[PDB]
Amino acid sequence: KLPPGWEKRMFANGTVYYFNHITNASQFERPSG
Ligand SMILES: *[C@H]1O[C@@H](CO)[C@@H](O)[C@H](O)[C@H]1O
Repeated sequence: KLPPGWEKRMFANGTVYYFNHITNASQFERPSG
């Protein structure tokens, strides 16, 4: 689904984002869109 090292995440308010476990980077929008 996601590009290398990326996975789906979510804030405690119910808002969804993307996070990279290899580099600790994050985006609100889909990585390599
Ligand atoms: C959840 O709410 C968002 C919109 O206010 C943003 O502030 C953040 O992703 C979280 O705090």
